[PDB]
Amino acid sequence: SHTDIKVPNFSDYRRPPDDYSTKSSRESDPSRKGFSYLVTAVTTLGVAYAAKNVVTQFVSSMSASADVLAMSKIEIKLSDIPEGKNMAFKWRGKPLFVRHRTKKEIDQEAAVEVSQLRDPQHDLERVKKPEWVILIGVCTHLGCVPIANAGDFGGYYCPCHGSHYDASGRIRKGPAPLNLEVPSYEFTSDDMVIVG
Amino acid sequence: TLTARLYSLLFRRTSTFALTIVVGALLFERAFDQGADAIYEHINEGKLWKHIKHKYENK
Amino acid sequence: YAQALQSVPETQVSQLDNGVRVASEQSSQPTCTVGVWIDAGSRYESEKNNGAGYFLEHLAFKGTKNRPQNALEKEVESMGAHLNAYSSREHTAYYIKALSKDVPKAVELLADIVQNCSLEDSQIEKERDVIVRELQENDTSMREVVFNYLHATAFQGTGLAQSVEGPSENIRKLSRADLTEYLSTHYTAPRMVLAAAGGVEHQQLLELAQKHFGGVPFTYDDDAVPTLSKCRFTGSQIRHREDGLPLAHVAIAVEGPGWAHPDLVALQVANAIIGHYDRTYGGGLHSSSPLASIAVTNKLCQSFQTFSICYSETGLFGFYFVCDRMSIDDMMFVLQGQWMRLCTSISESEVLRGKNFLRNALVSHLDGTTPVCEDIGRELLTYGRRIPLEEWEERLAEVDARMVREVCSKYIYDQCPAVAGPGPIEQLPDYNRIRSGMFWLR
Amino acid sequence: LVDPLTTVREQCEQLEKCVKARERLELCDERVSSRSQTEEDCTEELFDFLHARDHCVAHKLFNSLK
Amino acid sequence: RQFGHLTRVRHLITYSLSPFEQRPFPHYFSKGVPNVWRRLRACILRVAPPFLAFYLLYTWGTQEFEKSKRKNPAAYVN
Amino acid sequence: SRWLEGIRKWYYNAAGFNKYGLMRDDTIYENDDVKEAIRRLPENLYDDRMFRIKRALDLNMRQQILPKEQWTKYEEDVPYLEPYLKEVIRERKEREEWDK
Amino acid sequence: SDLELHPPSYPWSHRGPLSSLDHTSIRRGFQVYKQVCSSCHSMDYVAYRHLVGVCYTEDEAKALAEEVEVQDGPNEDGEMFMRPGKLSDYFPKPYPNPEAARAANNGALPPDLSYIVRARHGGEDYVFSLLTGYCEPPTGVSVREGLYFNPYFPGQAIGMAPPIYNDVLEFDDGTPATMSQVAKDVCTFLRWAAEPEHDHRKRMGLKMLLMMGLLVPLVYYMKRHKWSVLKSRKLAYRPPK
Amino acid sequence: APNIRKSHPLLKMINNSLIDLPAPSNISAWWNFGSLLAVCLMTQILTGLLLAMHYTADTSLAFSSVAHTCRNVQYGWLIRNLHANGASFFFICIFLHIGRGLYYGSYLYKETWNTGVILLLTLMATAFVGYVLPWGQMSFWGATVITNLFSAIPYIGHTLVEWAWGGFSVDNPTLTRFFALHFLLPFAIAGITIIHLTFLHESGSNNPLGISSDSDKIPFHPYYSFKDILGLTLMLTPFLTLALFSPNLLGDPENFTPANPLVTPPHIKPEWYFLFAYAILRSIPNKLGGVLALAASVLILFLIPFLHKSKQRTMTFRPLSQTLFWLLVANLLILTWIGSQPVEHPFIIIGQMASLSYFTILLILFPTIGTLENKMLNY
Amino acid sequence: PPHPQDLEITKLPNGLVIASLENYSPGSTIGVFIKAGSRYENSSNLGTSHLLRLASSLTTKGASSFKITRGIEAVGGKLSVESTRENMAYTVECLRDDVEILMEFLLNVTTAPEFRPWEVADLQPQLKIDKAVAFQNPQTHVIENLHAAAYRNALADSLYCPDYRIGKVTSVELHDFVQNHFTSARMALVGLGVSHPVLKNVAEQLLNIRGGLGLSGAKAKYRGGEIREQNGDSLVHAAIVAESAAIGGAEANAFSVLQHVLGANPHVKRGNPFDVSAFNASYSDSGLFGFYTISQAAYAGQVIKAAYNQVKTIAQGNVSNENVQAAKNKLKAKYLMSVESSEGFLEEVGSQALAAGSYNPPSTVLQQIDAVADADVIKAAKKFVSRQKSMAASGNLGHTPFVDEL
Ligand code: HEM
Ligand SMILES: CCCCCCCCO[C@@H]1O[C@H](CO)[C@@H](O)[C@H](O)[C@H]1O
Ligand code: FES
Repeated sequence: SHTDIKVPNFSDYRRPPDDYSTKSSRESDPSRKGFSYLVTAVTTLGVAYAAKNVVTQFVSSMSASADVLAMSKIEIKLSDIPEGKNMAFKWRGKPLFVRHRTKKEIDQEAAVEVSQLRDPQHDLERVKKPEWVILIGVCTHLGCVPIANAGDFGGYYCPCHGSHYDASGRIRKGPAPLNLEVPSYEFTSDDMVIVG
Repeated sequence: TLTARLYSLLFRRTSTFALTIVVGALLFERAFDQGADAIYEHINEGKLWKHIKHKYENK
Repeated sequence: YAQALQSVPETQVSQLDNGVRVASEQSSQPTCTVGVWIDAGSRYESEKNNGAGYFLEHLAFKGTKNRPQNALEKEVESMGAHLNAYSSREHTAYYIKALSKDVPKAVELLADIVQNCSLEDSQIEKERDVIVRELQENDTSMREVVFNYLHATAFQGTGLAQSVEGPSENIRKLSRADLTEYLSTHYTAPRMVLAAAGGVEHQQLLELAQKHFGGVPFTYDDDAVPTLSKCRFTGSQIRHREDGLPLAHVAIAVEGPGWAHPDLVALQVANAIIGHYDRTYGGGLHSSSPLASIAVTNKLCQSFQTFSICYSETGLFGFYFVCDRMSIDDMMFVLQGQWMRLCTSISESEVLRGKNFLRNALVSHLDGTTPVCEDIGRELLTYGRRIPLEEWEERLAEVDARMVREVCSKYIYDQCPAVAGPGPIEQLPDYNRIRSGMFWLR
Repeated sequence: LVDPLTTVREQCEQLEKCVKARERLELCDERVSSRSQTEEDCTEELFDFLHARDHCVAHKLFNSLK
Repeated sequence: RQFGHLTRVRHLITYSLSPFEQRPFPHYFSKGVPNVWRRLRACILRVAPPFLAFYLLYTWGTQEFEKSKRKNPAAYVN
Repeated sequence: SRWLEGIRKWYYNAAGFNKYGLMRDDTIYENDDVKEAIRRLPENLYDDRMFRIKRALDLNMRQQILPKEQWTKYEEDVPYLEPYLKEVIRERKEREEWDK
Repeated sequence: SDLELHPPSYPWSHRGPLSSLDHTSIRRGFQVYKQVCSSCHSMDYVAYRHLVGVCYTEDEAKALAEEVEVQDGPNEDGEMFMRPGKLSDYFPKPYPNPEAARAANNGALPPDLSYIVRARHGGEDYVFSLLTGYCEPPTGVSVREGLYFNPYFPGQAIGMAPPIYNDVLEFDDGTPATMSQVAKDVCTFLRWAAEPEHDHRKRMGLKMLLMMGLLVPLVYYMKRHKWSVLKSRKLAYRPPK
Repeated sequence: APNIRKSHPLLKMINNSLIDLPAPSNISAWWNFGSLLAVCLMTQILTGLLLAMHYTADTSLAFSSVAHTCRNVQYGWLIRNLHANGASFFFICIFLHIGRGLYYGSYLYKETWNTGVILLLTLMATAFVGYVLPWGQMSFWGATVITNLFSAIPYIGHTLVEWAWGGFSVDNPTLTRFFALHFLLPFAIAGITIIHLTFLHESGSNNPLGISSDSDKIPFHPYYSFKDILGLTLMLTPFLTLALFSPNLLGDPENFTPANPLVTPPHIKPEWYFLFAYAILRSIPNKLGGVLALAASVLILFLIPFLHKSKQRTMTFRPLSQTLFWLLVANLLILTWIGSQPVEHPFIIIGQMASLSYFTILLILFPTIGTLENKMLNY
Repeated sequence: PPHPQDLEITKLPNGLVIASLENYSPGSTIGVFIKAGSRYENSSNLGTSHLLRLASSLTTKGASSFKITRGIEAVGGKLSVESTRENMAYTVECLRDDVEILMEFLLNVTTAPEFRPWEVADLQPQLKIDKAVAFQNPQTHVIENLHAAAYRNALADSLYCPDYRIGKVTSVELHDFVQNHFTSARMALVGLGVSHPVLKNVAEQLLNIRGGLGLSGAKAKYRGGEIREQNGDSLVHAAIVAESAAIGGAEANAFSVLQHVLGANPHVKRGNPFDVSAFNASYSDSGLFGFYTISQAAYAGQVIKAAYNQVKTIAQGNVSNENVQAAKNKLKAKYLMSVESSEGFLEEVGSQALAAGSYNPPSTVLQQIDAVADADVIKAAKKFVSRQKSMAASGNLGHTPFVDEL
């Protein structure tokens, strides 16, 4: 018939010693689940660890390149740069500006309405000798090389998206966000100058 | 009762479960790392630069 | 309304120095029903004793010593009364419906059966071959075999996994003695209940019972009622496959709390929510019961029903569906999903309906003499006293959504379920699948 | 200053095996340089010697080096 | 080939238990390790042979080569 | 000198498919002819063969086998499919022959 | 004759899967390389930069780089010109090109000891045996002019004369500069030279083992757990009558 | 459909290939190689692609570029190591996979099997190129022979060559195009790997008993997803132990010497996973014959399916062919050893012997022992 | 205070009988009894009855299919339709205040059906199954046919739509069927657990039709039909009848009594594994009387003969005035008992309030059953043996006799 079928004995055969009738399965196993999920929890855990690192590694596997240089110092004969002109030098992976400013330029650069600047800084706090201005030839917007002796502010201009810079290297008009970078530098004599 | 308290709180709700995996991973890390390093460095005393760093930085 | 509830007559009870509790609810109704509801069942049978209570049921009527077959039936037939009965796993009952103008006559008759069955060794040997047949019918009621199996595995190893009818071996070999053994052992006053409903007057009933149930207890034992062995639930499965059958049945459940436990109310409201469906209804727009709705839209089942079958100290909260060989899965999936929804994100809107629907069955549960009697009998036997629809009203009128979740999750969430499935069940996925179906990827 | 190598090689050139080889060699050497026209070489013999020698030179030499 | 359309199967009953109700561990020692052996011993005599054999051919062959490398004491006794 | 009979019982126990509790015919790979044969198989024998195979799968999947007692014996192995199979083949060869 | 002598095995302080490199011993090796080998052997893939933090100090290595003048970029008139070696330069080639070296070495070509240890079977064991291992050719065997016998080298006649003998230099750490000793220190250098990772790589292997160890078992329990439902399972054939 | 795991043109694919996919209940480890294989294809593509970010296809820079990648790119050494050794765990796995298949008649599933043979071939080809990439002695001389290997084809030969690689001798042109093939082929592998599984899924996976498994069959997921993630970690520990403890264990040191177009080193040994073939090539003293023999050594796989005579699929109940099987596996193992040896009498012969036992154990013994066992059953 | 509150009846000017009865039960159940049915069908439109029976939940002019089902359910209601060859009862049940709510839907369902061409063309396939399940009980098959052989016209029509017409019932045929029968004069707004003033104050909206009897079925012509369904079910079903007894029809109570007089007789008059009873259907202008016998196949002929002889000799004076005494008592029970369950009781107060307009108290209803005895019965049985007989059968029948063989 069917009244004749019976579920076999899974006794010691399998069942964990908290499951052998006359006493609730409940209350017992709902502790057993704990263990069986603990293994699991932990595995996800260990795996997590493993994963976190394989990614970390395989992520720095490009970020930079353990091939980084340094050259912080460069000597420049200030007489190479006569009044009115800006010379561009090869330096540390990006251009470097060194300019001889005229009476007029230095004057206009101080005459700048500082409270109205995108990046507020007075010409005199950005340079040491007012007839000498030094800048990093990289536009702050998206990285193009600003063109010296171009633009509406007698400083520079970036042909990529139209940022206008002054003789102080400050951003005035256009999209650039902050003023041109001023490197670390000092004059070792009358016609000598060192950047970095 | 660890297991039971662990299940009842941590493992039961799929929510909680994960959340502890994260917090658990954190602890497992800090802990596993320090240790492995220890074990490691120990098994190599005085051979590491960390260990010699001193003949130009004492020990 | 609430008044309609309060204005309903109280249920009278009164125990004998015997053990027999006599309860009854009165009404105008000429007719009525009366009976004895024993605390006997297959759960009380042994390995060799399994079947008794049933084989017995089949002779309880075929006459007593006092009045042989011809006489009992004749005396009953002749008075236009109906004497019918049944035997479950933990509850046996014998009842008659007469014109109350016979409370006394019926009572005596009842008494004469729970006490003096002929048990004619000849009448037996005949009922033997009858049950053995009747049992062969029971077999092709897939709707049934599916539940026995459920118990068969959900309570594997304990008394509850034994079916009421009993193995075909026991039926073929029970002895005139065994039936008596069963009788004399379990049909004792402290466990039986004389209940009745109709135009009967309690007192007359007392005195009548008090008069034909002249039982007498000497020892302390006589006066005490034995508590059964506890039944171990076991999240497991039993698959009796046959792709020969028209379609497949599936039933899955969790261990339930047991009569006593107050949550069975909250829990009752839950099952009220997903409800039950059948292809004859009239509502692909059905009430919430998405299972139903989804059942309808996606033609998932021929039928499905929810249930909280409960016992003294355990029980089975689950569901059952019938379906084409082909939609078994989506059905389980879609349904098991509803269990989660139920204890994970049930709304007030639902319980609101849930409750009322219940209160509607709560009521029609007592629709007539017999049914009412059926509750008093059960009530006392399992709850202790009677539970007034005014009580049930309160109990379940205080269930809020939050409470349903609380409970359903308490009894459903991440529990290892019991599955049963006969038929062309190849499409039903392994246990693990339907197991991880118990926790929602909340 | 004395190279623990030569020191340990001394000891090692006396372990049973070596002597066995050294001899086997000494014979080959004085056996070839003894004739005016022969193709034989004493590389083999020499190797067996060396091999056995340095083998222990190696199982101890690094103990005395810093 | 999906589920529900694989074969005509009839009259097979199976009984299984929640992984939480039994023990994955299982019965090592009782039935566990015994079967393991029941298998080493069952094929050790079908597998090893060819491998063992090669081993020899290996050893033989190399040795032979290594031997064929040394001088024949008598290649020039004169 | 040396009975093929003697040999067959050798191979039969050597093969060892009887340890899983299945007959010879339970193992024949199911190519076109076998499929058509098994398809003619009376429902008795079919359902048996099914169970037989499923039992085996379950054993194999457990790594265990049948207790020594239950292994079928060489002389008791029943070629329940061989006959049907042959007819199938000659039925076919006949067609093939004709289509020339 | 294809008859050769294979080098024995020395118990290098760094041999073991978990054992690092004797950094101090490498410092010396650097020295023996820098003061004696680096005049015939280029080591193109290494640079002062590496020494920093492994066996040397930044300022120490900086200064150590200064000692070399290197030919650098075009002027403003465009003309190679010399200048102090930066920390970034690689170790100095002793020759402009191979033929230049071959000329300066009786015709032979001294290899670049960058990947030498792993360009030769036996690595240090070999290189070590080679350096500390010259001698008189046994009888019948005559090594030609310009060569020198060394049984360890394939062919027995190398083009390199014994480059290392007692006192050839003075380990400033106050270590007995015996040939054997100084030969060891070179090799241990040569190894790190071939694979700076070495230490990192092993510490890594360690952690790896522990995880496999902790994870495979855990996922093993899990696999079992799930499968039980089947292993445990029980079939049964119950046809009608 | 409510499912969503069955109603999504894309999502269904996953839930139709890794979940719900019916798989025989009885499946041994010997079925793990495959998912591993796929993983190798991933590992490789990932690391390799990562490694190609720093390679520089060009004679004057190739070699050094690799070195720079290890010595300078953070973990570049780890990356290369994993890439280098993955090649191996890849062949190991593929080899085991082919084995399994051969000894369960998995080959009866023809298309799945034939595409397979294409994968082996491609894998082999993609692995030849690439090794040519770091441009060390081995890289170069490998390139010169394997390419020159096509010279044997008459007429269209010497031509195909002086086209195969750059112009008229392994040189820059032939390097830059190799980097290209190597970058391109792994994808073609993944491609064919899709087709492969496709023909597979048409017919269920096989199973060790060699008898229908429709009687059982579990949902891929709960089960095999786990079984595989396990096989993953097991065959992951060895390979990571190599890449971390003995990296050049399986890799010839000779290849640490930049290429010299004027000196092929004495003792040129092809990378292990190619030895057996190699062995066969040299031991049939003819440019052509040798080549044909080579051809056949691998190309033979296509005929395996037509050499099946057993009335049974797998050969679990074929004690006879069963040992014949291991004779072969070892026969192979020997050809490998023999392949790592110089050409002297102690060997050579052993060579052409094994290199023959191979072909017969396949074209002749097997089918024979085959029908034989049948008759020992009355078939 | 006692719950006695006489069931008031108030026939509105239309003819819409309204019978209530507050019984204070918590759950009340209202219901619209109608003199509709499958008896008013023609060669065509057949089954429209059945399809109408299922269109219960289709949209109305006051509420949509949706709202109606979810509205009734929102309260824990029940809306269902019970129907006979000559009467349709649309009941609905709930409780407390919700009765008021539950009504709107009931109202609309019976008076504002706007049977939408899609909703129906889209529902008809349901007949197929509704019928498929019904026919799972061989009893229904036999009886369906019985009536087919017992009659030749209305009432002999099927209760379950014939197959060939499953997809052909038009949206039209439905309205036309409602309009011609669902009229005030042949309807009744019966109900329980309700105050009568309340239940009346609703029949005011329910006023939206008048046409007394819209189509009045044709009288029922009798015939001694005989149809056999060879199908092999291991066990035969048989039913034998002879026209007789109309509802209200005096001669009726006789058979009800003969119905019980018979039984202990036919059953106890046939020995072996079987089942046999006294059949009795009382219709408006006719009825049927006899006996169905589920019997094992081969023992088919035996059982029907035996059970027939019993109805025979029970006519030839084989009835003790005692038999009649007992049987008169069983009816008293089966009547009274089968009135406990509020649905089977709302059936009494309704069935009457429609057929008559009155309400015979359980007193005289007995005084009427009591009223007759020995007097008839024996005679009632005679009428069976003499009148023409129409038999119906389902099963192997290879061993089942025909009427021409008695
Ligand atoms: C190129 C990489 C390859 C990958 C990623 C791969 C993967 C797979 C996968 C995922 C399976 C699943 C079952 C199993 O693992 O056994 C499979 C099966 C199979 N493959 Fe491949 N395979 C590749 C190459 C090959 C090769 C070279 C052969 C040819 C000998 C081959 C022959 C087969 C066969 C016979 C099966 C089906 C039989 C069975 O599953 O029992 N595969 N392949
Ligand atoms: C699958 C198992 C994976 C194991 C996790 C790999 C651990 C790699 O961990 C590595 O350890 C180094 C030594 O401390 C650190 O310098 C690295 O930054 C760190 O990523
Ligand atoms: S790039 Fe300088 S303006 Fe944008």
